[PDB]
Amino acid sequence: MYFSEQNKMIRKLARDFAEKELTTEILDEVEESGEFPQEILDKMAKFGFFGIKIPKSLGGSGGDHMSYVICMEEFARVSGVASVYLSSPNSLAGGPLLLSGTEEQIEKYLKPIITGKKKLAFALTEPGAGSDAGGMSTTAVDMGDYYLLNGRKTFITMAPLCDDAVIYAKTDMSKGTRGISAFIVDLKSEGVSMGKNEHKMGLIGCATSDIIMEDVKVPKENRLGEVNKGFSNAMKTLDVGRLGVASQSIGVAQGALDEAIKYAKERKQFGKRIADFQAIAFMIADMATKLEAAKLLVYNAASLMDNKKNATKEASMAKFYASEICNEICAKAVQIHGGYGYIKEYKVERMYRDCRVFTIYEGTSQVQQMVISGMLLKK
Amino acid sequence: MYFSEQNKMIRKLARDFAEKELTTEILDEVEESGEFPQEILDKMAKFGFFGIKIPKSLGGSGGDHMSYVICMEEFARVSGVASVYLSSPNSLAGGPLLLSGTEEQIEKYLKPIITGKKKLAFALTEPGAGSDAGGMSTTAVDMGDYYLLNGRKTFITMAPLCDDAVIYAKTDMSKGTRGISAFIVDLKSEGVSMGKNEHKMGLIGCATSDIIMEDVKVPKENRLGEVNKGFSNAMKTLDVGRLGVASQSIGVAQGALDEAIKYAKERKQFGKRIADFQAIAFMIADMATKLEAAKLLVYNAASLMDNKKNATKEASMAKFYASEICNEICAKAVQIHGGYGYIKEYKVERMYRDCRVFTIYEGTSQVQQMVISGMLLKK
Amino acid sequence: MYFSEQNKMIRKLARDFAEKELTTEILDEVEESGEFPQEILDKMAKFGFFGIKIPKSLGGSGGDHMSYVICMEEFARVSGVASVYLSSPNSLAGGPLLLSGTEEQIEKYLKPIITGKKKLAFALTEPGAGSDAGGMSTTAVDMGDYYLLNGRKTFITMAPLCDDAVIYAKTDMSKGTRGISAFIVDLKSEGVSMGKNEHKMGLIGCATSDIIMEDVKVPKENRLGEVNKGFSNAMKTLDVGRLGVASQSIGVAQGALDEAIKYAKERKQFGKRIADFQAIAFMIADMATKLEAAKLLVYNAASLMDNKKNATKEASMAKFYASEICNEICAKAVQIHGGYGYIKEYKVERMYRDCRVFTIYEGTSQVQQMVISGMLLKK
Amino acid sequence: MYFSEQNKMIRKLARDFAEKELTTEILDEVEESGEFPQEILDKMAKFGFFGIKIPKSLGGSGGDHMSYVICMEEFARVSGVASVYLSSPNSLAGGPLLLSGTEEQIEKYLKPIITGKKKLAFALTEPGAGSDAGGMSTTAVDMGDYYLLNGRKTFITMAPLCDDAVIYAKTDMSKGTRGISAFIVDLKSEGVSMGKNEHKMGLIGCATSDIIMEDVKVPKENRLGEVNKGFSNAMKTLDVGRLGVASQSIGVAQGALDEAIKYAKERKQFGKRIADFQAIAFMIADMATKLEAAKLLVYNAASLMDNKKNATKEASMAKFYASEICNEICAKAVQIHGGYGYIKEYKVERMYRDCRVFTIYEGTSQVQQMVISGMLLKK
Ligand SMILES: Cc1cc2nc3c(=O)[nH]c(=O)nc-3n(C[C@H](O)[C@H](O)[C@H](O)COP(=O)(O)OP(=O)(O)OC[C@H]3O[C@@H](n4cnc5c(N)ncnc54)[C@H](O)[C@@H]3O)c2cc1C
Ligand SMILES: Cc1cc2nc3c(=O)[nH]c(=O)nc-3n(C[C@H](O)[C@H](O)[C@H](O)COP(=O)(O)OP(=O)(O)OC[C@H]3O[C@@H](n4cnc5c(N)ncnc54)[C@H](O)[C@@H]3O)c2cc1C
Ligand SMILES: Cc1cc2nc3c(=O)[nH]c(=O)nc-3n(C[C@H](O)[C@H](O)[C@H](O)COP(=O)(O)OP(=O)(O)OC[C@H]3O[C@@H](n4cnc5c(N)ncnc54)[C@H](O)[C@@H]3O)c2cc1C
Ligand SMILES: Cc1cc2nc3c(=O)[nH]c(=O)nc-3n(C[C@H](O)[C@H](O)[C@H](O)COP(=O)(O)OP(=O)(O)OC[C@H]3O[C@@H](n4cnc5c(N)ncnc54)[C@H](O)[C@@H]3O)c2cc1C
Repeated sequence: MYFSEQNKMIRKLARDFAEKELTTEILDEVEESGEFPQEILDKMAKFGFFGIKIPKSLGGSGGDHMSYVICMEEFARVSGVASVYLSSPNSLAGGPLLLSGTEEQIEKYLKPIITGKKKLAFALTEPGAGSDAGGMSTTAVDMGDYYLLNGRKTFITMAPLCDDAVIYAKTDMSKGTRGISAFIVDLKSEGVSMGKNEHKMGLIGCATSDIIMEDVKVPKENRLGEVNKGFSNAMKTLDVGRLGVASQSIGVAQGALDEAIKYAKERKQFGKRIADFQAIAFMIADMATKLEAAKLLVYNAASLMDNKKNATKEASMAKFYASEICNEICAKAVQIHGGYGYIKEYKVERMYRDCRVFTIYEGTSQVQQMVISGMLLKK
Repeated sequence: MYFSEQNKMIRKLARDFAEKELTTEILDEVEESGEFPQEILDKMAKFGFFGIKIPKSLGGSGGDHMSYVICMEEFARVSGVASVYLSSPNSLAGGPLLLSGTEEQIEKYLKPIITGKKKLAFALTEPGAGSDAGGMSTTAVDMGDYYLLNGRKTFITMAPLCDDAVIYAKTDMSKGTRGISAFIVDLKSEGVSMGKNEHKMGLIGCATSDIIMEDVKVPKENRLGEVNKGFSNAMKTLDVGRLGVASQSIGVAQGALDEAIKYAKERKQFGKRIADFQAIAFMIADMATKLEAAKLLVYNAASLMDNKKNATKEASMAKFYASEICNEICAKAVQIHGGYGYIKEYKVERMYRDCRVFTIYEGTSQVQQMVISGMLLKK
Repeated sequence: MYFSEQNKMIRKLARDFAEKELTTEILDEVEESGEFPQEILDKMAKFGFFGIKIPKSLGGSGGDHMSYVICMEEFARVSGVASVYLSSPNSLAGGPLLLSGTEEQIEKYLKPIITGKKKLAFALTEPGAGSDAGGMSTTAVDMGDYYLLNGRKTFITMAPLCDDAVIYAKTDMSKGTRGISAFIVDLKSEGVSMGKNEHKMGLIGCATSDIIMEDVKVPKENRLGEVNKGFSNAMKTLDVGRLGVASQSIGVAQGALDEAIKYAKERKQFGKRIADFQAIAFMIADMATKLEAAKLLVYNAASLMDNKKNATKEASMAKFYASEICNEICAKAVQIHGGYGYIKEYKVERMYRDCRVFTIYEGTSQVQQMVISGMLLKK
Repeated sequence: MYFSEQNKMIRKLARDFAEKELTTEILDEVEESGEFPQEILDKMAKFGFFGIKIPKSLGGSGGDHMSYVICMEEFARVSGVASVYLSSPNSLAGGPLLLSGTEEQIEKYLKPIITGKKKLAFALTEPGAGSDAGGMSTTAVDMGDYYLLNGRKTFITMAPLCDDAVIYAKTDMSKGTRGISAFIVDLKSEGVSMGKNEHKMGLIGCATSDIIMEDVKVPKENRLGEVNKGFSNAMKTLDVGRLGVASQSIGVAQGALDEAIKYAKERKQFGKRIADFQAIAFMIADMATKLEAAKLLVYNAASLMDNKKNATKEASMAKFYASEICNEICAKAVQIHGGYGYIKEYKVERMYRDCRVFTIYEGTSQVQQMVISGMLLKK
């Protein structure tokens, strides 16, 4: 779109930073030892990347959505897992706090994660409930002085590293999608237990496991907003989160392309260089135009959010198209690198593996199509 | 992108107009009798659609590029051939006049075509020179009091209806791309003769033939700008023209989609309506998201032109992606209509046929990829 | 696959024939005047092309299914409409006779159409019943000595040229798919009336209209096989018909490819010939490998039919994949021809238009996917 | 095609075998410890899988090419790395021996690898010479009683496990593609040294490194056939090898599809089971029809080889189309599994990673297109 002069500066910051602090030496160590260095996280919160769109009124940074997408893109370009550690407090953890949270809860909960002292997990997915989050099975019972919960959450990002976790349980089992409340649970409490870290294909550096809740008591003073609102809470958080996922799609995309034209300029085979063979140069073109076309897709979505019009469709398109053509791009970049793009030392293979969940998690491409077509066909 | 409040009004105008004046009854008669009604052309120039981006300083309308794209889109949606009769004086005829034309030439030539009295053909393509316009063969010789030309131009839109035609001939046969001048030729003069109207697949209502030049003398006072500049003249006209072609791609696209979701809402087969079958609804989604993604592509290109930064890449992407996904869309719309979308009474078949040149003319998709990749790979 | 030496001979015949009798001069007149020359049909039946798979036991020709596909392919390469006039008596007309017809019915009905004296239309589709042929609305009532019918059929190939027509009507309206009988109706009789010839996009030379039935009485002696088997009758004819449609898919494909590499060898741009630009040569490759891959798909289906195992899935895959990649091929061939491929004199545009229905009629690609997936997931 | 009854039996054997000996427990340990169990290789040679197409005349097994593809497919379905350990002695090692090797050389070299005592690496690729194998830089000098070599080979499968290696060096540096001889070098000799094992994305269990030659002297008695024929030797081995690669393409495809429809039958969302949502069932269909279409592509190529006509194009199409649509399939299968398909315990992710090299090695898809188009346009 068009970038505000402050957002151009932020772009400059996230560039020099993400490029400078995420060295080859480190990122290799993250894949081998699935542990992101706490020192870097602290370093990020110190300059506020953990607080981009939250305003100074609550002790944030006072940026706009476009600044969140800009930082998301420019980070994810260099490393995927970095992006994961970035989106959580900006969007998935700091979302429902920012919407359905009393002033006390925000004082005791949000500012810690913006400054990097506390870590917060957004926990919705169950073994029986994936795309159909409305078909949850975790229960939440009102006992008066506290709430009692009994359930199980799979695929919970960062959870073993998290201190509290926003967990969605079914309060009114009859109302279904109308009867879900949202609670803040201290993961250190009773009954709560974690599953094994899951061995995933990519995005290695951030642990991901199950949250098991066994007769865990949660005080009433730690419930998110109104009772039976939890579902709308999670949707309206999910829109900005999906903007996040499309944002990292576009990041790692632009990156794998940059590595693409670099290798294609440098490698020679028939006396010509690779990039002077028509098949390749056209292929580069094709990738470039999709990437831009759709950069414009997602930029537009975020600008809508910033000007307060509903972005529920526009974001869904952004996540869908961005992640899909990201995968197409990542693959093609392998193919330009040729054989060498299959060895782990060439950065393009880590990308190719990373960019695959992008079409699954945060709502599959199918769920995206369901939202969009369902929005265009109502009569 | 974001639309200026005047451009929203223009959108309203071109909508009510194109919708109101291009009735089924007429458009059917245009396909049967390959003749667009002069009365409608006059009607268009009377409200200035023939003069959108040319400023009031020269007797134009004072709009911006985004207003040219808006009108191009909203017209082309309803009828392709209408768009053709629209882009000519706005972009292809009024371009080189606006750039490399003396004040006298513009007084005697441009204002007529803005008011619809004169018609001007942009003639570059030869039988031997297509994508490679630099390999022209029409010659132009300096005799002192006039220029003498000898050549032949194929595929010249509107030419039998045109009064003068901007014709590019080779002056310095040795310089090639560096030695091409541009001349204004009265088509009524000596030696000049026209070929047969070509029977094309779609875009029926506008005649298209060869311009044959046989020892035709042209006065020196009718040359475009400097000698041997003609080529750069034609390129810099071609950028805004390509914006035009992408503009009509996006128009007829949005239209065939609108007909798409309409038929899919109305038709019933298994008791359900068509649109409630998952394959279709998802298909609608896919088409919609590409179309928007890329609407954002071309809107962005035009905004760049309006703010004076070079749009030579951005436009090329716009023409490429827009026309290609337009064809994909047009086809899919046939497939939703099912059998009925194969009969001429259903508007979708005229679209499907129209939208096919979009990837060929104004520079093929291959030439587009050549420009783009060649721009990204220079080292 | 591997062709039996007699089938190679048949390939030679249909090649030299279709090439020699279907000249450019004729086919243009067929497009302009939507009338195929009766003299050519007679000429075809005289050498037996009207009777390929019907055996000499009934006075047919004694070929195998692979011989029907061979003639279908080699004809369709040269002209689409020829194929339409070819498949009808081989598959669509001679099918239900061959399954559920007594020897008398075959004596009075089939031999005429094998020798080209009579013409038979296969009429199933209604305005309300397309893909869902089971939701028919045409009725058939038992009066003892004859049946009484009241309904309406759209999109009936060749019908205004046909002497009798196999019409599927609902006898037991409650049984639905289980309660449909098939009757032979002489179109010259009472009540029978035709709709307008439909103006279709391509495949021009064969009329196609509605068959309107208003209290038309039909004798019992003209019913297909047992009562209420008709639906399975029509399905099992539809399988070999679908083999037909894939056959012409593969035909027009080979043609448009042959024009593709021919034009690409002959035309030169920028000094090189077209075919020496890497993009084109690769494009040719891509079309070729798909085409072959899937030629092998369809040859195999027909060979299965010849060795008597059920070919109901395999044919469905053949029709689906063959028709879709046929369209992709046809388009790409236009794009190689460049601008010239948009004028009707270049054969590639007639192909491009013909090959479009291929994915709709004889069961859409969607119906194909429904059949195939429904066949693979039953456990 | 149509399988000879002995080849159906062989299909049964390789199925029950690959299924019974390659258990989940083992294959996980192979990924973790990049070492395939020697006990299994011995077990395979004991039943002759190491000698499929080599005939009993030389102490082989007497199968046909179709039997090599059958075992390749049915093995690769279950595990990719198994296939790698399978194709080497059948095609890549036993190829050049079979063409340009004297009976003594075959006595001392081939029978060991058919019985699994010795291992032979096919070493052609250099760091400067990939697709352009003709631009080699390894040298071979004639000293009379032996040859002296100095060069370097990257990406040599199985090399650290191999006892001898067929190495292609340039003898006449001026003749280029016409001046390459092929030699057998015992890897335990002098000068010979190995590079590091390369960390590849998938196909983990088989080591792959550089073969470094530093003034290694090789006796004349170990040269392949006539001098300077070696290149055509290596090409004509590469054709059957490419048939191999397409064979495993088709294998891992069938596997990932089988996991696809299995998971899609068992998993239920929103109340329905996965497979009863139209998008999925159609997706399954699409993968299936392509897979079959092209299974037929490759079966046919191998049958041609068995009946002795040149299969150089047909195999190239088979490798190209087979590997590409294999990747498309593998990915889509991930997407059906949803989130769970991104964790290593679900077999589909190992497939997805394995099937990626398939389009690069044994000649890239680009080299395939170059061969195919170059074969179709020569006139
Ligand atoms: C797991 C594995 C095992 C291997 N085993 C063996 C083995 O046993 N023996 C062996 O000899 N090799 C082996 N190789 C090497 C492999 O076969 C080759 O590397 C392969 O041919 C590609 O080589 P390259 O990457 O150097 O090609 P590069 O030339 O480096 O790649 C160029 C890229 O651009 C494309 N390209 C190349 N030339 C052109 C052109 N003129 N026009 C357009 N596009 C072009 C290609 O498609 C490719 O994508 C193995 C590789 C791997 C990954
Ligand atoms: C040139 C021509 C010749 C013909 N000749 C004959 C002939 O000789 N005999 C004859 O009987 N018919 C004939 N037909 C009719 C043709 O075979 C049928 O119309 C065809 O089956 C499609 O019918 P329809 O358009 O009504 O389908 P519609 O149902 O009107 O179309 C529905 C559309 O949505 C899709 N769709 C349908 N149901 C579903 C679903 N449940 N889920 C998802 N998607 C769905 C379909 O793919 C299709 O694109 C002819 C048609 C043409 C164009
Ligand atoms: C309706 C219509 C209106 C037109 N109006 C005008 C007009 O007003 N003015 C005008 O000047 N022209 C006009 N044209 C012509 C059109 O602009 C030209 O045809 C177009 O620029 C391409 O020329 P060509 O068709 O001759 O392409 P050709 O070059 O003849 O065709 C070459 C083909 O191969 C590809 N190709 C070409 N060069 C290369 C390369 N180097 N590498 C790889 N692939 C390549 C192209 O994609 C194309 O498919 C019109 C055409 C049509 C159909
Ligand atoms: C790295 C990672 C991190 C994650 N982090 C989180 C997290 O922080 N919080 C969280 O809540 N979840 C998280 N998840 C889980 C993820 O959000 C869910 O998996 C996702 O929402 C989809 O759920 P599912 O994978 O179970 O899909 P499933 O529903 O189990 O899979 C169904 C499959 O079929 C398709 N499908 C589903 N429903 C339909 C339908 N109605 N019609 C047609 N097709 C359909 C889908 O595309 C999908 O491919 C994470 C997952 C991963 C891999």
